Amino acid sequence: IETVPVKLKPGMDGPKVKQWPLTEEKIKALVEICTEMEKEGKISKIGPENPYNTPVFAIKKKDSTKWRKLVDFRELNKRTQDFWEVQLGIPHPAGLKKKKSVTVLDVGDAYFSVPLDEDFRKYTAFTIPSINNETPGIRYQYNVLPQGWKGSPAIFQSSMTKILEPFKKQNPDIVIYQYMDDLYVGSDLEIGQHRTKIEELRQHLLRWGLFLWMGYELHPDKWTVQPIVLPEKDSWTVNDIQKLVGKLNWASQIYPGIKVRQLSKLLRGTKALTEVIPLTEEAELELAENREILKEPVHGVYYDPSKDLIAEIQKQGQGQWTYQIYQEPFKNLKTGKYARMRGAHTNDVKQLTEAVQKITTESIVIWGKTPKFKLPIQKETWETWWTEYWQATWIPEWEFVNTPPLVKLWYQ
Amino acid sequence: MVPISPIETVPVKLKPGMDGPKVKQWPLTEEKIKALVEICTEMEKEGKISKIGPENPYNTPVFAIKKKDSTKWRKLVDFRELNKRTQDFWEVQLGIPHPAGLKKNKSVTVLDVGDAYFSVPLDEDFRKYTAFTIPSINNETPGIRYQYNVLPQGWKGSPAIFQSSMTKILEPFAAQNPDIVICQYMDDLYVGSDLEIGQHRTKIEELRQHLLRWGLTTPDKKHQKEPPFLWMGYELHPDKWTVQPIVLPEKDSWTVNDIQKLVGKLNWASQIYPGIKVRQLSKLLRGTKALTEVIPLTEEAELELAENREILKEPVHGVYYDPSKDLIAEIQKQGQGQWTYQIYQEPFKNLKTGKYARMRGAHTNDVKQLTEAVQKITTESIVIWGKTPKFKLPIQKETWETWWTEYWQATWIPEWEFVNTPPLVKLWYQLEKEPIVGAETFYVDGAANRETKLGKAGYVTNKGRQKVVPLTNTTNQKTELQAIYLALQDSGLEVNIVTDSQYALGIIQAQPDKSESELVNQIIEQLIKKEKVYLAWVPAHKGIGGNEQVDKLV
Ligand SMILES: Cc1cc(/C=C/C#N)cc(C)c1Nc1ccnc(Nc2ccc(C#N)cc2)n1
Repeated sequence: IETVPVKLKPGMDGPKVKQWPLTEEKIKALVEICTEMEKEGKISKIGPENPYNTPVFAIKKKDSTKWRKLVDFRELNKRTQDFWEVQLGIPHPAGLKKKKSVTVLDVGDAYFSVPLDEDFRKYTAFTIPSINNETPGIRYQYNVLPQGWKGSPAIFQSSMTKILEPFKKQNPDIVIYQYMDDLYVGSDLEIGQHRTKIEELRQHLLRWGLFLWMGYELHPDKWTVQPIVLPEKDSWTVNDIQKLVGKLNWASQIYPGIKVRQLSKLLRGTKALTEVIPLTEEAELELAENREILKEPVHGVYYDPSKDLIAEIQKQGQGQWTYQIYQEPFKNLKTGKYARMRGAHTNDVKQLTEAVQKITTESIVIWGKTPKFKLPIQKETWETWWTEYWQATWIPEWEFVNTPPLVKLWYQ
Repeated sequence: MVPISPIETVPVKLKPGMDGPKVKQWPLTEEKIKALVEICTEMEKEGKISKIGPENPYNTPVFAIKKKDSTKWRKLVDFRELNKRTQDFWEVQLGIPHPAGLKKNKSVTVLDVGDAYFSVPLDEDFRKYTAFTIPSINNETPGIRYQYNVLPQGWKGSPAIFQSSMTKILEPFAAQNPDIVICQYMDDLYVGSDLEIGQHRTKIEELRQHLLRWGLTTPDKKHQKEPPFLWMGYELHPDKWTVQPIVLPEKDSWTVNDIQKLVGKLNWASQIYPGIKVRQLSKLLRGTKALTEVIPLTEEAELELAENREILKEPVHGVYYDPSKDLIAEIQKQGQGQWTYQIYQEPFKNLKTGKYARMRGAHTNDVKQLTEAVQKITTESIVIWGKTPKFKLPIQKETWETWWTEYWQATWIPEWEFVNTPPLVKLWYQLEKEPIVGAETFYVDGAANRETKLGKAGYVTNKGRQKVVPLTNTTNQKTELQAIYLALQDSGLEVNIVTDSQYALGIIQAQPDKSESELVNQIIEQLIKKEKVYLAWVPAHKGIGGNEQVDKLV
């Protein structure tokens, strides 16, 4: 009932971000949702004296046919005062990633029971546009914590902690983490009661006040990690050897002991690319010494909460994608590889958009924050289509790579 | 008295920190003052303004301007300073409806709402900032001090607050009359519907009855305006629209301005006049801060302009949108990075037309441009009709599949069908994925002396073939490309080329079919002539075979 005062960062004004074009179907969905949210007091129409704006659109989550309103609070978030609650900043649960399984629950609705600081409301303004802008856009602002806003979990934290004590005390080994509108619940108990502990947690939540019906399971215990491997062949052509030296030269930026002298020696002369070259003793030993080196972990690799996480993605073709997460170049903290028949066999962008969400989810579980993406796609193509395939309540940052990375194959 | 609902006022504030205006009222003439005194007395009687005490310390200069020697005078309150100090507003007046997005309405009534503008109260706590003074005759008495009670014309927040106030009132009427449309444009309200002129007049009578509730009267109007309407540069007709007449200027001496002003017209016309080109005419204007420069038209521009006038010969109209029929978009390659498109529902009856120009860059490819044009039409179509149109493109299904499955970037074109109208977009060459058996292997390389700019490019092959060419005014980058070019020129139809140039690979892997660099173009031209080309990369200075930097190090 009482509201916790909020303000932007000293010297910054509220967001003034343009609403992007929405399809007729998304507009209709938003009008219906916002009309209902207005009857419920969650939002209120605003006048022209409010100049701020945050983009809005609509999505359909994991296997449901019901539209969800998603506000793109990325700008408002980086302008919202770092919210240091009475939590001292909950030290990210380094054990969530080790847990056998993890289910992700959408508890954003809970936020709608807490009122928002009146002086801050103006900053959450958004517009439902009209097709061809025939009528003026419907302008609204929030009266309660908005889903997707940084301050929502922070402000509702105190309320959330006491709503779960019965469970946390009843189940001491289950790890529960909260990121934005998501609650990540991890335990080693097999689906049977892991599902029921959630179902128990759902009821427990449904009873303690608060589409919760949805669940999203992950297995961080069996996640995609990636060591560098070299070919094992009985006959090497000149081309095979040139590719190997190129790859080892690349890895030498990651691993110091890598040597190619003995292998490139085999390349002394202008030979036909398809000619088979027998490996010398020295070269074969160098290859063995390099294989061993590649089995040890990368040296001096540590995570740093004060720095951004950077995620690079490469299109490998045939539905496969590789990615690396790091903070320092050549100091990978996590690498992976994807390929699935999930509604995008002829859609490159749908696949990339799905990869972006899995990588972000993985990043939240491991470090408690989202990475900055470097996407192998032209800005105009991505910005035109990503919202058609987005199914998450959060949205990461991204930039575009326009020059083909020579290091593509070395990752697959 | 019939009680009338009041128009809610909008809380206005000055920007943070800033204070109201305090500008010197300038000396006026005896007759102008008498003029202003009259005007202001009358405005006061109507409620628009009110005399204020000497307390208020704010001030905005007022002026007197004669409406071109007519039997009248006009007051001009210069709110420029006050505007610099007024908070920002939600200018809900942005991105106008595009005529092609409108629906047909056989009946369009116009209602005048000039007197409604003042029916809009100015936030009480803000009025004082609008204070102004009519100087006194001979400055022998204190000037008459006034302040606004209504939105002042020329004030920063007037447009926004009026539209928002008018919308809020019309809202309930529009919502309960889903078969009529209303548009605010200047002192008028245009109400359209597609009802029998009978059921339409009733609806207009109802709007007037509804507006009366707020005390707003519209002179009984079948406005001095009837189809076709001149609006936002267009001509809106009952069942069709077009841009207002485009008249291409006739001259022998074209200057910077005349030319770019020729651009704007062509650009405005391109939304309905098919195939318009502006690449050459726009080409000539990069470097013009000076506008009087009598610049010559390259023979290209003259041909383009001739193709322009021709298309402008016949008047062209676009139709309105019918939500029951499909939306289709067709594109054509025009050459020199130019593309044209038409969006329609029925063949030969376009809703609108348009064009696209390649983005500035050194290397490019037709498929990438076709894709960008598709993205642009998609977004514009989402804006105008709330949906993506079905595309008809001059590219074979097979060409597209080969393209996107092999392109290093993710890419996508929405639902589309091939339309066989030359020139077709195609892939000009396709590099090999594996080294070619039996094909000669060329090890190439180049290097240049950074100081002298002297360099060399060349190759050695597995057959012993060799070449080294000395070069002047060159760089490492150019020599690496030259080396690749020599290998291509001197090899048979199938060839394997080994290079250590990350730069050249960066270019070739981007798959360009055209370039600004004549050296990349010569290479592309050679690629097109080959049957098979395998380009392999190796690290430089790693003692890797044939990578003869030495031959070029000289
Ligand atoms: C944008 C707009 C400008 C004017 C006019 C402004 C001015 N001046 C008048 C109206 C009523 C509208 N609004 C809409 C909304 C939907 N369909 C249409 N179709 C439509 C509009 C005009 C004519 C005509 N003639 C025919 C069909 N108009």
